[PDB]
Amino acid sequence: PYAKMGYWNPDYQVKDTDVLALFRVTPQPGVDPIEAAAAVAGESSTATWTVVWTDLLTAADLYRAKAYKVDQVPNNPEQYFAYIAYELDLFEEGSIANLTASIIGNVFGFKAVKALRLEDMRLPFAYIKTFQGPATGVILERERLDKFGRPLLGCTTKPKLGLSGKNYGRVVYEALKGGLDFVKDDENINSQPFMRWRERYLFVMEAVNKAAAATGEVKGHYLNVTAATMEEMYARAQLAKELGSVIIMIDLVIGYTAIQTMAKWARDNDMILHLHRAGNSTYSRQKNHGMNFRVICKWMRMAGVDHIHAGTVVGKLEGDPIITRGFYKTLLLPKLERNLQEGLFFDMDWASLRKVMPVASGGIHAGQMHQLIHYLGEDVVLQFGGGTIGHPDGIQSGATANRVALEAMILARNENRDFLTEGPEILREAAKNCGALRTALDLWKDIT
Amino acid sequence: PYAKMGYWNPDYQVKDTDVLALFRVTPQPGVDPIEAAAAVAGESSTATWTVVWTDLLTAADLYRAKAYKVDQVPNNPEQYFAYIAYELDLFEEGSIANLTASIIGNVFGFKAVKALRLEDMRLPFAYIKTFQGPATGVILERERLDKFGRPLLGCTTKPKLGLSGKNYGRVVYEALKGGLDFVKDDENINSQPFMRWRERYLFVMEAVNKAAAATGEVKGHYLNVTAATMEEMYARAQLAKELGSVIIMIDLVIGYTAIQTMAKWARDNDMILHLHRAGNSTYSRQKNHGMNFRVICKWMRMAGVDHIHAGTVVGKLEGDPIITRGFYKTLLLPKLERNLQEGLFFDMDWASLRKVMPVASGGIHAGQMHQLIHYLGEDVVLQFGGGTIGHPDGIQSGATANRVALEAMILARNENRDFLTEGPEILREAAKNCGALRTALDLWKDIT
Amino acid sequence: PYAKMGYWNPDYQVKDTDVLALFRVTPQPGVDPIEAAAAVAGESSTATWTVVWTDLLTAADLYRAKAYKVDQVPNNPEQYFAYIAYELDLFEEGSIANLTASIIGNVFGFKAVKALRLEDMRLPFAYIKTFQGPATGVILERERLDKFGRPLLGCTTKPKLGLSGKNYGRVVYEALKGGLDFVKDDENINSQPFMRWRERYLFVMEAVNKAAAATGEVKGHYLNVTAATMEEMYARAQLAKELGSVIIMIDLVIGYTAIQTMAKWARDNDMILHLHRAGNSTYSRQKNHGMNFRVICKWMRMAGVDHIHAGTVVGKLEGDPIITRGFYKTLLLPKLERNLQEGLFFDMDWASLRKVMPVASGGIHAGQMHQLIHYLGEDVVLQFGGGTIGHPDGIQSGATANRVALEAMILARNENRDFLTEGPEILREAAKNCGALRTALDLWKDIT
Amino acid sequence: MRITQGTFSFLPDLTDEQIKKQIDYMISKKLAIGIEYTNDIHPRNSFWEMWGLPLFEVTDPAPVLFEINACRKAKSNFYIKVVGFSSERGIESTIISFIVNRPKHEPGFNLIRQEDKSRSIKYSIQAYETYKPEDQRY
Amino acid sequence: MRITQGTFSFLPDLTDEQIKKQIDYMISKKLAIGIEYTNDIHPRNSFWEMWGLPLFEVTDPAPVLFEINACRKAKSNFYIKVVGFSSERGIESTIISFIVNRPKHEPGFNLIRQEDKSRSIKYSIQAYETYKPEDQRY
Amino acid sequence: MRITQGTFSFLPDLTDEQIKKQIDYMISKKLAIGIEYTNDIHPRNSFWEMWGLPLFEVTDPAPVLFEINACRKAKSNFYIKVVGFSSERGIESTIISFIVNRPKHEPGFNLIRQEDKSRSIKYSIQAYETYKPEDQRY
Ligand SMILES: [Cl-]
Ligand SMILES: [Mg+2]
Ligand SMILES: [Mg+2]
Ligand SMILES: [Mg+2]
Repeated sequence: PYAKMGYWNPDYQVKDTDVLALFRVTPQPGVDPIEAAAAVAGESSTATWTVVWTDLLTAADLYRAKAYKVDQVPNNPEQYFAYIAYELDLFEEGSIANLTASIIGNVFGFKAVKALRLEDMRLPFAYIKTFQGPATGVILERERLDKFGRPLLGCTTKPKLGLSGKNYGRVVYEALKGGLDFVKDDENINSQPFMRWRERYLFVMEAVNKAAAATGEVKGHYLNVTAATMEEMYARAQLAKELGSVIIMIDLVIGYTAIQTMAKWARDNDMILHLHRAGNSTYSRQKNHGMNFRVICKWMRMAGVDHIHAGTVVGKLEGDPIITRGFYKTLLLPKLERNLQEGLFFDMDWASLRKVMPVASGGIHAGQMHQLIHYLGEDVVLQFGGGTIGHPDGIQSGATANRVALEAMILARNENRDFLTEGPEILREAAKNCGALRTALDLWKDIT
Repeated sequence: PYAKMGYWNPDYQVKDTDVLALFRVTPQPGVDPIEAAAAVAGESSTATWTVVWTDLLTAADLYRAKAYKVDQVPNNPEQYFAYIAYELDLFEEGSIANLTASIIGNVFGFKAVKALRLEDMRLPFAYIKTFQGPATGVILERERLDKFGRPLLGCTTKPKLGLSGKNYGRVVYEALKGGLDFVKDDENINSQPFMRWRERYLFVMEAVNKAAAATGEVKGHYLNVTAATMEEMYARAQLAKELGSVIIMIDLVIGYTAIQTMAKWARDNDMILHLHRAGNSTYSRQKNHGMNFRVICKWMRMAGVDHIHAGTVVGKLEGDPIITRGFYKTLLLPKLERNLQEGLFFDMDWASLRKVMPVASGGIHAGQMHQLIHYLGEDVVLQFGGGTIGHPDGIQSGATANRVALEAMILARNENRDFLTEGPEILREAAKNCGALRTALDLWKDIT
Repeated sequence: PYAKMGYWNPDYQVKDTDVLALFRVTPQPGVDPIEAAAAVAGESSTATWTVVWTDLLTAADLYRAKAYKVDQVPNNPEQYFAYIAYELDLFEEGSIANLTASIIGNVFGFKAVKALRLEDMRLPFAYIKTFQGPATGVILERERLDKFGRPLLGCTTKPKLGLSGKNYGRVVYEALKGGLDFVKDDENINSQPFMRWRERYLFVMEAVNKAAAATGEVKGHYLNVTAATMEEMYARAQLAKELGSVIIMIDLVIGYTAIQTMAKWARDNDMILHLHRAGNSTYSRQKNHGMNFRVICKWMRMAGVDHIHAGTVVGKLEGDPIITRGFYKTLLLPKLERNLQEGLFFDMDWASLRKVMPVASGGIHAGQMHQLIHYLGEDVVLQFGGGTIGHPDGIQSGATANRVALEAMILARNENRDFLTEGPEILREAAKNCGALRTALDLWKDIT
Repeated sequence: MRITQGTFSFLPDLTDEQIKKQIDYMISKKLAIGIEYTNDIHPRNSFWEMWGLPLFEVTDPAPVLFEINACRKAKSNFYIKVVGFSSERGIESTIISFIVNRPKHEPGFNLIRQEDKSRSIKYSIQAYETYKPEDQRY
Repeated sequence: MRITQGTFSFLPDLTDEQIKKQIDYMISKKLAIGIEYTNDIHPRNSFWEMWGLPLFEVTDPAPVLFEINACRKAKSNFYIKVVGFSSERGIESTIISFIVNRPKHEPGFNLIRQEDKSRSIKYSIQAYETYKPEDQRY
Repeated sequence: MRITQGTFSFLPDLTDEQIKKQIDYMISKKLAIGIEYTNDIHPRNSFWEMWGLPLFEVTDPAPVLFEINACRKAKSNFYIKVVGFSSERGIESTIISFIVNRPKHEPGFNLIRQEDKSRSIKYSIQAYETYKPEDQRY
């Protein structure tokens, strides 16, 4: 009996210091939603099933998670929303590993619970205040680049793999010079038989400096420092630093501790830290298990990365615009307001942690710029793939078309032009002065 | 006009994240208490007196301290209590220097304000949670010493200065063996022409180990690591560590940054860290300027020392028992409750920071043990001077008398005996079995 | 009986190696001034009250402080000046913590003494010679800046807090370019949620170098390296060094050991070290307890800072000009001569320690320049607040007006013009050629 | 080459009507509006010269536009930009910055390669017109 | 020598009436009450043997006293102590611990000095009865 | 731009009567009086050329003034300054230094930004006239 052990408490009063979680729970067939709630709480707080005297040597209640509210999922008879509260003193300050171990680890109950997905978390102010937050953050990043009031523009090198250092640097130089703010290594390109990492870094920095001198802009290429061990990641990060790179990247697969280690390094060394997280992985379209992406956004903003891919709404990524909007808020706002349609179940104060920059990547193209601006706002990196490299006129051309479409769209937005509705005509006025954009717009009208 | 600039705000609503200070203010003759309040706020928040446009590039109100309440001091027509609120974002996390610089630095206003004394502070939960708190703390310290349910007993070596290393170690061994839990270096004994620090540390550790072997107790001597530079303090702390000392000391004159540096070292190296603060210095009996001792207790508990001299009530230290009781609460309790007679002006949650051990030192002697227990509780180190070294029967004897009086008093307290009233008879029953205590009790009846 | 223990010695002959202190003592009502003297000596030298045989194992007299002279305070029936002598061998060489612990720590006597304030100290030649003295000093500082024969000019950034790194650097560049020699961080600005320290340092160095290139002068900004721990202060000091800053600052709240640690670092690394000490803090207008500022000047000159705020005479700081003059002498002269009106009670040889630069800060403005020069001399940094930033014509303009007034005043002084008397007309001749100065002079004639 | 610092430097130079609508945007965003100029167009030249103070609490584009044109008359062969500063808590920074005057011709940058340890190079860019004194540029 | 571990080891050995009043104290403090014993009296021997579990929620001293005496009968030449554990948040630890049986005679400790770098010494104390097996001690 | 090295460089260029009164000051301070010149006006150019030796024990401004004017005739397009050296124990250094000739026109300095580790920059300033040989400057 889990409701009997105290784990269920309809009357519990939530404190400003509690850590709160919201699970989407699927009770094993013929088990009470209330028993299921209790089971999830009763196991992410204690692993006991007998007469255990040693509890009596501690303030035992303090360490028990409290299932305190259960609503039925709207449009889903046999799924429930369970709200669980955890005392702040259970958690190591500053530690994502400890937070995740504690919350999504010991949430067992294989007899009352069939499915479990963690949907959201209320991280209390005093807990959040124990984390660094973004190494750089949106405001500092923009003051470092001197780039204001418009999304940033990037793309990944094409092909992701195979180019020698010199041919890889060629693509990076072409794309930056033609208008991109950033080019990036693929998450897969680390150090391999067909190209080791040091020559990539050296040829890239020549491309980046050549592009700055060709344009009179700060330019950047995300050098991927991902590696198997912390020492190896550091040697890679240290070359980036030494050669004067404005930015590096890491893959989320390195894991939470290496992430926090890097985030402190990036803060200590003035480096923008971009975090790659695969937009469509095996762990994606689950309505049923695991954890919703917005909890990742929370944890990564706390850990202190500067960029994370957050989704786009249009293009090959087909997501609910309103749920996506909820990801952006989590990353960007100083306070989050409960809003069920965005999937935010808690109000939350961000305790003045810096802002993370959303990245939008997918089948996105220049002809969608009105939708991208309208759905994603000005604080976003828009990442285009074969949409730059494969412009029939060259990489520089492809970068130019994307940059002109971006700028013409923000111009229209700032003029209070109804750019969502007049989007195509805005682009077509811009293309009048821009052959590369005209070429791109035609290129992408067999789509529709 | 300071009330005009916004610095005065009778309506301000205090937030759970605000840092709050309570000053005792003496308005310069013929200046409004409200103008005086405002002046103190208006200068510990900004130093401006003209048309400064650059404020408009910031969220200026956020950075302004708000004088929000002024009461008149009871029993003092021309002194006022001013409550000032400061936004949490003004303060560096974890930094005492920053806290003190910000609060008791720029509180100017030489035209509205004649005198100013900082009386208390409400450190908000989320701020406190950014500090380490005691390196060891009362509970861990007692589990390290295996000593429970009674005050601890120490004294400073006599004479403070002059003994060679070997004769200094003699006193330390005698006193520990005879019953003290601790002996200590004087705040003045660091490293000098008449004795350098390394031989003191080496002879002391022989005395301490000899005493443990003579008694079957954990024994300790506070090695003073105080020194002119951080490197020098570390070399001293490192020898203490190397030789297996259970405890070291530092003087509060080393300053806040060296204190926090040491507190982190003590936490990282399993060392009890005793902090000496002179009970009666030139900066003492001020009803009028500076800062009340209880604010020091707050800041030092946050910085993370393990012991601080907090006052006694009786003996040569003549203090208000109720104000002293307020110092002990600050050091020891998990939450403080406003209580005007104790001089606590704010409720305050200690955010589970560990507890600091009060030290009582002064003209205190064995014949006062009922008053000491009654006023100071069981969590305290009682430090006796010439009350041990100068027992006509030897140091061991003097230590024994003090230890037996202590233990007989706690025994009586635990028996629910009215020990405050029956104190002298309790001691005299104990002395019946203890010649050294009998000798001490007579020794101290010409006093009264 | 304290006069009985030897602590009182009307006949003691002061040796050239003694450390001498002068306390202003207020005997508890109906206690002999001579007993009070003795009490202060008898406790800042030993803490004993019984038959202590262990004194006889030492040359006990050597370790006893000697109250050797008591005068009655002029204009104050119940206050006395007590002169106390301490043997040099009691003190650790080179250590401020030890000096202060020994002198203003154990000066108890709560039964003979009601109030105690330390007024002055005679540090003997051989003791002083064990300290480094200023890291740089006035002469070297001026040869580094190539700036001779005039005060230096600085101000603190306005507003103290809130500007992003880039907007903060804007103010620093404007002010330096317009004529200031220095701009400075506020004592409160260290590293905080609204701005972390690394971006401040980087944007500042761009401003400083831009200003040097705009003016053909060495320019400097005081980067505040204050922090909670010694490691953190070092990382901050090391960036300043790395980026080529001519100067850093520390707050006096970091404490004596971190100060000496920094002073050695500044000497080893060619950095001017400015020390901030709040001109009007809670610990200010005490005629009665604590310690007079001039003892701080002595200790800080010994520790080895390069600048300390010493007071102004005019403006919002209302001090006795003659006491202030005594602070400047302490900081600047190779030998101090007893002079009761300046509050110097001892002759003192500075043993060729380098000179500290006084800083004058307060409500001071350009229309007072004749008084500032006349009272404060040429070796001083004059720091103006809203007197530069809030010039109705811009920061550069405000800096220019202050610089021209300064230079025109020194010109007049060097011409032997009776500049104290002809001050306003001198400024008004200078303003004839200087619109910004004309604007400033009008701006500041509603004052008077 | 065209320097592409600025929010709209991939668009043609803005007309006065376009500039006007950008002021309106800034006004509706409640920004301080500053005008800055320079003839050292280095991307890391963070502090352009200020043409007056920024304007605060403005409600009509006219006076901003008037100063822009007076700056253009005084500094016709300088880069001139308009900057909009936000004082919203947690931004407190520029949120738009765009070019409203360019020199007739931009010769661009020299790239300097100082050879360092192994294969590494320390890079500098130096705007060609900065090889001359300010009053001889552009 | 007398081992002075324990809250009241500078007092004479407690009578049963005194022991009773100490249980009453513990009860009124709401402590768990344990009985532990050992014949390795090293000061760093943190884990004495448990005589049963600690007693929780007790309301009368009788049953505690009864086990103390049964431990004394079974382990008469052991040290035996009584320990009172608090579960109050932020304490959660022993708050009293006192001796209720000592061996007839305590021979004490050997002190071992292993000479190390320069003048430093690494110290050990070894209780003399621990030079023998447990069933031959005291 | 005006170079503002010198005690009085925010004032207009000194007349000969003003210069005379500054010599009188120096004389009354018992200073050695030197005349130095340069056409590399870098702020870290510590060693200007000496025009003769410094004058010691001087009692009348005339001969100082005469050399100042002869330096001005020989080096009219150089910066020239006057320096007063103190030999007072614990000073033993310049205590005043002021400009008495400037070139007709000052073109100022180039600022060089060499990009280094992370965001740091190593800075140099180079006086524009030093891009040429000395006999072609100003
Ligand atoms: Cl180099
Ligand atoms: Mg991506
Ligand atoms: Mg003490
Ligand atoms: Mg200052």
